Amino acid sequence: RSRKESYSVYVYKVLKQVHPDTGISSKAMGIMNSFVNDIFERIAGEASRLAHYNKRSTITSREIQTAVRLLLPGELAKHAVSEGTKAVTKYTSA
Amino acid sequence: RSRKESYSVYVYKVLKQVHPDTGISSKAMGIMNSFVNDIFERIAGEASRLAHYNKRSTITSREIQTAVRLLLPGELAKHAVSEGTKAVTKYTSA
Amino acid sequence: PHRYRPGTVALREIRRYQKSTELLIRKLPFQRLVREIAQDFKTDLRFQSSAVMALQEACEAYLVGLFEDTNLCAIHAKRVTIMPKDIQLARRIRGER
Amino acid sequence: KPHRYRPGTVALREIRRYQKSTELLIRKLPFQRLVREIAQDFKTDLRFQSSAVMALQEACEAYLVGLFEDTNLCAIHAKRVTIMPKDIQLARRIRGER
Amino acid sequence: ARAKAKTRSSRAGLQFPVGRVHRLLRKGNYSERVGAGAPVYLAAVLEYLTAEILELAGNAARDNKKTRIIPRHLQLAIRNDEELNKLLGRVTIAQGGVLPNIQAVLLPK
Amino acid sequence: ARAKAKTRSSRAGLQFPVGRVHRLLRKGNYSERVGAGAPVYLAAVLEYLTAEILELAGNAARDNKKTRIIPRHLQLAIRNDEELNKLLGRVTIAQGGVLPNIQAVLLPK
Amino acid sequence: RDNIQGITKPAIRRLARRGGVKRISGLIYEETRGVLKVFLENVIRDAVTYTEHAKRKTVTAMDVVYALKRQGRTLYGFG
Amino acid sequence: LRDNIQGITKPAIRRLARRGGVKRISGLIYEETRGVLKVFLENVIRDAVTYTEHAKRKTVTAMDVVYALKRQGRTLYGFG
DNA sequence: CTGGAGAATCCCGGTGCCGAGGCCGCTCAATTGGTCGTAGACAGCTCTAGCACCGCTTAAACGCACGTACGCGCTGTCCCCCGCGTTTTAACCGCCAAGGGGATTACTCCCTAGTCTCCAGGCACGTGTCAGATATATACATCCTGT
DNA sequence: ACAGGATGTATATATCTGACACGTGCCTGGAGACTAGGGAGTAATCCCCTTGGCGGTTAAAACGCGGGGGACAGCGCGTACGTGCGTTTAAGCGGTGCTAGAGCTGTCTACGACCAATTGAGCGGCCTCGGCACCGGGATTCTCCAG
Repeated sequence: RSRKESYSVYVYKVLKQVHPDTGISSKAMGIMNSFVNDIFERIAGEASRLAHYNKRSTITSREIQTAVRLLLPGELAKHAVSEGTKAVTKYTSA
Repeated sequence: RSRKESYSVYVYKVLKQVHPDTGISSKAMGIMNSFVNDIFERIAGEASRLAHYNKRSTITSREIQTAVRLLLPGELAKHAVSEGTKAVTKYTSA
Repeated sequence: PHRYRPGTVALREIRRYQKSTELLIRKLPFQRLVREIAQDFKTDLRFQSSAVMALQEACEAYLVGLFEDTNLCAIHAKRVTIMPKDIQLARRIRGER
Repeated sequence: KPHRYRPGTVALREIRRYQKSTELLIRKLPFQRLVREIAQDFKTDLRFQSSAVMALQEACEAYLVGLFEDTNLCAIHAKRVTIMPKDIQLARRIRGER
Repeated sequence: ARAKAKTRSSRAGLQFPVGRVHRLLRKGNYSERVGAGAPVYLAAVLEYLTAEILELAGNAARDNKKTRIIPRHLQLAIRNDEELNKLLGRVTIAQGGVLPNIQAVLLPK
Repeated sequence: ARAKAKTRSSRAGLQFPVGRVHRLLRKGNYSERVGAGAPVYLAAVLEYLTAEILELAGNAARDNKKTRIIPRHLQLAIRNDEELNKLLGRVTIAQGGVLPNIQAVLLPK
Repeated sequence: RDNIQGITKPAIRRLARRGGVKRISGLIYEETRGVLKVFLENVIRDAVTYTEHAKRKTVTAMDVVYALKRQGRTLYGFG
Repeated sequence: LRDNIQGITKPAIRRLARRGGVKRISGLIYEETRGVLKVFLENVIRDAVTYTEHAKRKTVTAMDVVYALKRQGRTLYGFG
C-alpha cells in the first residue's frame, strides 16, 4: 500500500490551461511522466557538473540558467530562460 | 603556487613493472591522465546510479563489480573483476 | 482475372503501416526468442509482461530506424531494392560494426 | 623527355604519407582567425588561451578525417572512386547530424 | 496561529511543484547544498516544456477529431516540431509509430 | 608511538592510490556514503586498464625502434586491440593520427 | 533454438514497410534476424545484470528501460 | 573579423581527405567542407563560451573546450 | 608481357639541443585510534502475478506459380580532375613590450542546512458515464486494361 | 491522352463497453518559524600570459596548361521478387489454477562518517645528459615507357 509519486497531477493542470476541452490517455500520461523525469535529470545532471567545475558546492538558479542554455536547443532555450527568470523574480517579490 | 594532483606518479610506476626499459613523453602522460580520469567517472557515475536505483545510499565494492560488468567490454571486464576481487581479498586479510 | 502491377501493393502497405502503431512482430514467437537469448546468462529467469513488451517496442524501433537508413543507401546506389550491402553500410556509418 | 606519373599514383603515396604522420594539416594562423571570427557572434572582446585554440584545432581535423572515412565508403558503395558532395550528405544523415 | 501555509509554487505562480523539485535536488546527489531559487527556476523550465508539447499534442488530437491525447499525438507533436525533435532525437516513444514519408524515387510516374 | 603508517594501496598490493580514490568518491557527489572496499576495488580496475594499454603501447614503441611512448603509440595500441577500441570508440587522442588502411578498390590492378 | 525463425519473412517485410522499403532482396531475411539478435544480446545482458545486482530472479520492466538508456536508446512509456 | 573560412584552403581540405583514405576528389567537395566545418565550430565554440561566462572570465580556456566537446559525445584526450 | 631509366623512399651515420628523469625540501592530505548512530542485513509473512495448461477460431504464415520490372553488365563519349611547372602570397619564425585579467589571500555577512511542529496537498480507492471501438453500408477515389 | 470497370478506402450512423475524470478520506511530506555556522561575494594585490607589432625566409598556396581516366547515359538480357490463390499452421483468447518470488515489516549488528593529533608521501623546482631530431650521403625499391 506504498505511496508512489508522479507528475500526473501537474501535467493535467497544465493541459487544462492550454487545451481546456482535451483529455489524455493513461499511456500518454506515463510518457509525460517519463519526459519530466528525463529533462529533470539532464538539467540537474549538468548543473551538478557546472558547480563542480568551478569548485562551488551550491546549485543556484545561475547554474540552472547555464544548464538550460547548454541542453535546450535554439529558440526553445530562449523562451525557457524567460519563463525561468520571471518565476524567480515573482518568487522573491512575494 | 597551488598544488595540483595528477596520476603521473602512479602511471610511471605501472610502466616500470611492465616495460622497465621504456619511457614516456609528457604529452603521452597527459593522455594517460585523461584516460584514468575518464574511466574513473564512468565507473563512479554508473555505480552512483546502481545505488540510487536500488534505493541504497552506500557505494560498496559490489556496486563497482556491476559497473565494471556494464562498462567494460567482453574479456576486458572478465580480467578486471579478477583483478578487483583479488585486491579486496588481500585488503581484508591485512 | 484482375491483377495489380508490381509496386502498387507495396506502396499501399508503406502507407498502411506508417499510419498505425501496432507491434508488427507476433507476440508469442518474440517471447520465446527473449527467453532463450536470456537463458545463456542465467537459467530459469522470469520476466514481467511489461518487460517483454518493453523489449519489443525497442527492437521494432531499432529495425524501423535501420530500414530508413538502409533505404537511403539503396537510393544512393541508384537502386530501389534493398540488399544486405545496404544494411552493412548503415551499420558501419553509425558506429555499430 | 618530360616525365609524368599516371593520374592516381602520387595520390596513393600521399595517402600513405599522411596516414603515417600526426601533423596538423590545417595551417595554424588562418584557423585561429576563423575561431575568433565565429566567437564574436556570442561575446565581444573574448580572449583565448593558446591551448584552447589548439584544442579546437585537434578536434576539427579528427571530425573531418573521420567524416572523410565515412564519405569514402559511401562513394565506393555507389560504385565509383570519386567522392561527390551528395556522399557527405548521406554520411551526415545516417549518423544523425542532419 | 502563525499564518496559512502558502505553497512555494504559488509564490512564483507555477503549477509544477517547487517543494517536490527542491527535495529531489537535495536527495538526488547533485551537490552539497541547493540554492533557494534553484527549484523555482527548474520547476518553471519543466512547466514550459510540458506546455510546449501538450499544445502541439492537443493540436494533433483535434486534427484527428479526438478529445483524448493518445501516444500517437505525442509522437506527431515532437517529430514535426524542429526544436523538440532535436531535444528528443534519441528517444523512443512507445505506441507512437513513425511519420508518413515515402521517398520520391519510389512513387510511380 | 602507535605504529608506522602503512598506505592502503600497500595493504592490497597496488600502485594506484586507494586513499586518493576514496576521497574522490566521497567528494565527487556519487552517494551519501562510501564503503571501505570500494576504493580498493576501483583502484585495482584502474591499474589493470593502464597496465593493459602501456603493455600494448610499449610494444608499438619498440616496433618503431623508440624507447619513449609518444601519443602515436597510444593511438596504435588502442585502435588495433579489439576490446580497447570499443571501450574508447568515441574518444579522440590528440596527435594520434589514424591507422593506415586503403580500401582495396582504390589499389591498382 | 529455432526461435529466431519465428520472426518470419512477412514480419520482417512489414517492418520494412514502416521504414519505407519498396522491394526486398531475398538475402535480407537472414541478414536482419542476425542484426536483431545482436541487438537483443546487448540489451538483455545489461537487463539481467541489473536483476543480479538487485538479487532478483525476475526481469522487471525498469531493468529493460535502464539498460536501454545507457546504450543511448531511451524509452518512454514504461516508467 | 570577416572572410576567414577561405583560409581553409583547397590543398588543406585535400590533405585532410587523404588522411581519411580518399583517392579522388570532386571539385564541389570544397564548398561543402567549408560549411560542414563551420557548423561544427559554431556548436563547440557556442558551448565553450557558455562555460566561460558562467565562471565570469573573459578568456576561453582549454578546459572549456574539453568540456564543450565532452557534452557533444566527442571526448578529447591531451588537454586536461 | 619484359627490362632499363629515373624518381622516390630507405637505411646509415654523425652533430647539436632539449625534454625526460631523477634529485631535494616541505607542505598537507592520508593515516591511526577511538565513538557514535543508523544503514543494511537477515527473518518472517503476505499476496501479487508469473508460469503452465487445454480448447476452440481464424487470422496469418506457408507454398506454388507466373510474368514483369528491376539489377547488372557492356559500351561509348565527354569533361572533369589529376600531375606538374612557375610564380605569388602569407604562414612561420624570433624578438620586443605593454597591460589585461586570471589566480590568489583576507574578511565579513547572509544564505542554507537543521530542527520542531503543524496541517493540507496529493495518493489510493471507488464509481459512473461518455469517448471511442466495432459493425454495416454507402459514395468516392484510384489503379489498369483497352482505347 | 481517355473512358469504364473493379478493387480498395473515406464517410456516416448505430451500438456497447470500459477507461477516464471525479469525489472522498486519510497520511505524510511540505511549510512555518527559528538558530547558527560556513560558503561565497567583495576588495586588494601580483604576475603570468595574452595581445600587438616588426622584419626576414621560404614553404605552401594560387594559377595554368595538357590529357587521360572515370563518371554517366544508354542499352539488352535474364534472373528474382512481387502479386495472388490455395492450403496448412499456430497465434491469440479466455478460462482455470498453482505458487514462486516481490514486497513489506521489524528486528539488531557491524560498518562508516566524524574527529583529532601525527607524519611521510607527493608536489614543485632545480639541474644533467641521453634520446632523438635532422642533415648528408649512398643504396634499395618501385613506377612506367618502349621493346
